[PDB]
Amino acid sequence: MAHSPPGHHSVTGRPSVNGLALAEYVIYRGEQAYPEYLITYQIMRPE
Amino acid sequence: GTILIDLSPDDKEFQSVEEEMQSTVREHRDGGHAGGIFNRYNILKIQKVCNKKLWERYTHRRKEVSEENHNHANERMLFHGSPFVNAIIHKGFDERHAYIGGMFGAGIYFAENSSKSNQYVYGIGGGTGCPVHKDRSCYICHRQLLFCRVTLGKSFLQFSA
Ligand SMILES: Cc1ccc(-c2cc(=O)c3ccccc3o2)cc1
Ligand SMILES: [Zn+2]
Repeated sequence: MAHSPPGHHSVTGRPSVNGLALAEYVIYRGEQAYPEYLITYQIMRPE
Repeated sequence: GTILIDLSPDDKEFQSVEEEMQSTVREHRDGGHAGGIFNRYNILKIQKVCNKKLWERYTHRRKEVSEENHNHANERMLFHGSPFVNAIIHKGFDERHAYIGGMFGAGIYFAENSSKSNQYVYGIGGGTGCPVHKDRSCYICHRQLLFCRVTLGKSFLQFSA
């Protein structure tokens, strides 16, 4: 795994092209996330 | 040490997680190639993931971050899709769940859009789709996402396409 930039704890990937995209994020330590919900689903065929 | 508790569809917490799930579906620039073609999900089950050791590991780091950043952990709820969902829920996130080829370096990646994490459920690029039908857009087979608590602290802002 890489390291955060000096003086930082994560990276934010700000979308700079797709106006509808929400942000994405990267952490470099497993300890900075907790997997709180498990969602079981099907994608649904549009009608 | 992980147990899974089913939420009832009647429960407000089921309803609010379903709503984050359904309302953050977007179209993807791959036309549905990685993750399938859909506008919404048939939610079959939502379970809360309970593991004390993993939780405490999380909150310890959270406090270190907070103290390096004027008492601000900068915590978010974000989606994660992974072929390793079963290992993650039982053993926690670690370097084996990192996206080595990710655009911001080898780290662990999360998304505000549930449909973005849906792209990784069967592997990077959606792999070969579902085990049973080899279909990245299977409407029959059951899929799983994680909705996760994430500490960002002082986040390096990267503007990007
Ligand atoms: C091996 C591997 C690689 C990547 C992911 C993954 C999972 C995600 O949910 C994700 C969200 C936004 C951007 C990238 C993402 O990548 C999961 C597992
Ligand atoms: Zn299938």
